[PDB]
Amino acid sequence: AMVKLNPYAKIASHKLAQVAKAQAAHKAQYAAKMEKILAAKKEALNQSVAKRFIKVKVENNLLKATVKRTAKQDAYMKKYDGIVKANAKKYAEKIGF
Amino acid sequence: PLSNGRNRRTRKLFKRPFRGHGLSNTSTILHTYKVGDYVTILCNSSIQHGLPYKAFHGKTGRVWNVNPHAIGVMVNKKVNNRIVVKRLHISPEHIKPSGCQKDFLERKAAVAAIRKQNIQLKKEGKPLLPLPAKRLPKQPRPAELIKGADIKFTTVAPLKFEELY
Amino acid sequence: IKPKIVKKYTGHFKRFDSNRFLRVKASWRVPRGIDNRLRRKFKGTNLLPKIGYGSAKATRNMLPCGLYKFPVRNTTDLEMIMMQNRKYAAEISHAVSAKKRQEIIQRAKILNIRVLNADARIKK
Amino acid sequence: MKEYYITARCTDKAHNPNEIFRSRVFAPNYVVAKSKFWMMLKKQHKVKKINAELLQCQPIFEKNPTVVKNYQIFLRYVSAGGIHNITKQYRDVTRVGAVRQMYNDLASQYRTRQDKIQLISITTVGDKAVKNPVLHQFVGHHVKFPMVHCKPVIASKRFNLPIKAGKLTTKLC
Amino acid sequence: CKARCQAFRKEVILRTIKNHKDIEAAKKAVYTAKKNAEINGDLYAEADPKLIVAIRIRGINGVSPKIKKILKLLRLRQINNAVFIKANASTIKMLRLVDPYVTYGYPTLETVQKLIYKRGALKINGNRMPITSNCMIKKALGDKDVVCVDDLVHEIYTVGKHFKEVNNKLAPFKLNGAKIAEKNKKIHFILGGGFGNRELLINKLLANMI
Amino acid sequence: AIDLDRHHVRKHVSKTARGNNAYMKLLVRLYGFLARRTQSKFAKTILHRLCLSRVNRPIVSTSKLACLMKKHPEETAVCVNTVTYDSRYPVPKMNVCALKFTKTAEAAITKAGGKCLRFDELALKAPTGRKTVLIRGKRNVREALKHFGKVCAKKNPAKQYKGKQTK
RNA sequence: CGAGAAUAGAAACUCUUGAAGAAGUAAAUUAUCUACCCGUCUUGAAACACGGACCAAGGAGUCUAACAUGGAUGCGAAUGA
RNA sequence: AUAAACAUACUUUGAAUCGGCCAAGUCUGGUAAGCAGGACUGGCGAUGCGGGAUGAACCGAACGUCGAGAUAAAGUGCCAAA
RNA sequence: AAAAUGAAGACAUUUUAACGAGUAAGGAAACGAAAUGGCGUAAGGACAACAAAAGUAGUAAAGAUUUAAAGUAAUUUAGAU
Repeated sequence: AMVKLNPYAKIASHKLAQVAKAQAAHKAQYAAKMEKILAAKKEALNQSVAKRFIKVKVENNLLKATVKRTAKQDAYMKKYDGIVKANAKKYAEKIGF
Repeated sequence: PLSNGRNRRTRKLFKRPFRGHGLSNTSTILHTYKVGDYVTILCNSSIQHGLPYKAFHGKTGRVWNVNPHAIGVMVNKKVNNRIVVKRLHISPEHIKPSGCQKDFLERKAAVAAIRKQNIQLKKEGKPLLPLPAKRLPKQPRPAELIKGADIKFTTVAPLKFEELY
Repeated sequence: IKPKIVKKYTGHFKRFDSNRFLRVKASWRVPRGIDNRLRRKFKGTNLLPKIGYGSAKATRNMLPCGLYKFPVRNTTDLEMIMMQNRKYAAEISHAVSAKKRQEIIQRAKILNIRVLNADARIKK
Repeated sequence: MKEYYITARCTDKAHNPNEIFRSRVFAPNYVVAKSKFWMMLKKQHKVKKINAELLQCQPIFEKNPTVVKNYQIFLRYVSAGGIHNITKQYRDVTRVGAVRQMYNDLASQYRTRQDKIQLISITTVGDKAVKNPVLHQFVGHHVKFPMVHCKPVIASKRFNLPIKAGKLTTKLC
Repeated sequence: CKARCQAFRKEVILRTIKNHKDIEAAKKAVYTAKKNAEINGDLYAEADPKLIVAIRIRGINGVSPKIKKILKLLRLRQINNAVFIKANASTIKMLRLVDPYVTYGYPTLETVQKLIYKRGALKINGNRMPITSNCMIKKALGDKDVVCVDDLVHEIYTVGKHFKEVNNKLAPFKLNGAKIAEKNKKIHFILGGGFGNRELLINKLLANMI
Repeated sequence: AIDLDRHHVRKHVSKTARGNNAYMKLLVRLYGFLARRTQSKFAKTILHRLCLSRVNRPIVSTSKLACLMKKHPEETAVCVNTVTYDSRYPVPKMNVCALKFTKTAEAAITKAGGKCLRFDELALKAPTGRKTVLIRGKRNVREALKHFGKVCAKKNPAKQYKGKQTK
């Protein structure tokens, strides 16, 4: 009955499916990543409580990179972080009256 | 329990306006009424002769006949479950021109000016102007942007109670 | 074939106070009193005949066997339903003698018509 | 209870349209929050809905809802006698959390329904600035007490049998 | 012969494509304006809603004659009946007068679609015929350039030029029951009650009533 | 319930031939069929006027037919009522279709060279109605209408049913 | 990947009970819920308001005459006789 | 602006009725009254159903015969569904 | 209520839609798409086995007592005595 009333249902259902299928895969291909960054910060923890933990000076860079990006994108990460810091300061000042 | 006098309960209805006693303006007897005009009946207690009944006070009627000294007025009167037509003959002292059509006659003139320009434009071949838009109730105002360079903020909060004594 | 005959109320609409007084019979009469417990439709006593109780138009006046009753007084009156033996059923009148009943009962067997009084006034 | 940040402007002859009113309203939803804002504008600035425009009604969320803070609330309520100004102190982790405590407490101790209380302002004070006779005993570092007469806890309604077996006992926890 | 069925189906798709373009394009402009106004540090004032849905909350017993007439003018003649109303100075005042007997608010697009698809109907020859095909919608509203159900939804949501003719053809929706209020329907929704202006929160109520 | 202004009551329009006249029943059958199929407003009009009561179908005399047919020489006057004869004035040549013709009216119309038709012939000849003129008689000429109202009224008094000592 | 369209494809079943009484219906009893005395005057009666012990038969808008409206009928400047 | 074709305008003939009663973000006489009398609206009378234990008027809501669900007033220790 | 069909079927046609509380009171008969639909008492004029012996009845009428069936109901129908 929906097709009889709205023939556009077939166009926005197949195309809706392809949105769903890929969007589900993005969850998977963000969990594999967040498995590395979660299994690269374990071997920066059980390697830091273990020996060093006074001898509180522990190495600053026990966390290791897992996804590689070009130098230009590295500059954009610090550009983005500056913007979101400004946005947080922009909002906090506003609601603080 | 009131009485059935012709002018009962007129201590405040028939009183003259404050500092408005004495004679009336001469525009009252100089204004020209034509059949079809809209008038408002306003009893003038200073002229006891031909005083219209107090139930017609402030009623807006139409002029249906013009006699040498009196103006005929046609007003609606409510009866048990129906409306009847009342035809009076009132001297010009007890009536007043009505502005009930003040704005309607202004929008009549606006459409007449446009129509007059349209016939000239059609002769010239150029496109005609559109008629004025109809009046509408207050519409939902559209989205607007506010420039913050000249914007001042004042906080609003509940006020501490202060005694009036 | 036979449709499912559905009755919305299988009881009887008895008269008000018919159970208490023997002069008030059980035939229904709508109470017209000004303080009547029934016509005011109180709780408990709110059972009145209404048009909504009527049975389906398809199966109205249909006997449980699935056929419509048709009274016959003689063998000739059977010939009026011999074309509709799948719709009507014969019914010998209560005043038809036993001799005329045998002719009606025999003839209906010839014409294949169902008779509902086939066991009436049978001899000893 | 939710906190909202509301702004509006007045476009008419009396008020110039370059003055923006702000407020932080505590309300169960944004519809109630707007109503408290419009009445505040009308009773203090003669600004009415039919002659003003609303701009923002965004919510305000607690920045760190994991830090225990001593909140101080300045409010005014109406009793049988007259109108009074009160100042109460509560220990909670969210601004909307303490206001929920304030409304319940006021309706209990003073028998004052919500529609008689106006919250002027809510702030945060230090540890030693709490003067509540009961709450002053928990602001310290070394608070300690045994919870006695514990009723045994049920994991869920699944095991809530009406009749039990054997004797019953409380817990010293 | 029946080759017009193929042409009609294609035409409906073109109308549907065009309508979804207008709704999506207007959504982007509002989002872009809000985004840009934040970058500039400016203030953006949203536009007032143009469409309003109202539900009759109370029964037919104990209504003053003034309220009785207004509810008849809005076609809210039965409890749990919903209609679409234009927003202006006249209608908003009419809804304020009958506030205790109605709850109303601003519908979302998905709310409009579900009401029209599930509870939609038309008054054809004085008969309340439920919507079953585009042929009957074309027959009733073809003169008003509304030839499919998605034209009908778009016109209601955006309040087009022919809203009055389209809205008047739509029979008042008959809704189910749902939890009316927190305390009761004898107080305003602002007080936690049932009647009054719920604004966009009316969509939660309509979700349980459709 | 539902707040309806008023409940459903029978619409006060007659849709069949009043009485047990077998021929008038067939005429309504004929024109109810003609109006339904041809969808002509003429057959709809004739069918509606065939179903009025006798008092609402007043007579039309030959004088009225003559005056109304003056500038319609080759036409067929159609009046759904009895056609009486006006002996004061002559009858010209014309064709009339009517429910019933008075014995003298039929002779006068015929003797002048005209024709007296029935409604069945008219449908056979002019079903949708092409050379016809629709005519109905006067309703206010009834004497009963004189006594309706209040005879004490200042504007349009009634006419005082006569009785005991009426002066 | 894919809407339209053109071209080809596919659905006829199992078990149990019943003239040793199935489904339904009816009567009696039991059990849960439910139920104040009918008629009448009255703003209001189950009323501490009146009539009613029970049953059968009888029992109350009719007939003549004048007028009016109205629906069916005949004739129609006539109709009735 | 909104609503309105089983809309609108009625015409004719006629029934019953003009003992009323209640509520109140109302008023007058009275110390006061389940007192007497009024303005506006809604009800009871003419009205059953769910709730207030019970009740002419209170709250919800007005009724063809049934099945399934979401509800309203209002409630969830037992009588009593939660 | 509106469409469709319509000399005879039949269940007072077919379809769609809206509706259905009620004291006093009204809705006489007839009217094919019927201007509400029906039950019962008694008497008068007809009709009742169509092929020249034409409704039932001593092969058991009316009535009475009950058992069942049809109808929302007024009531009707049939069995047994």
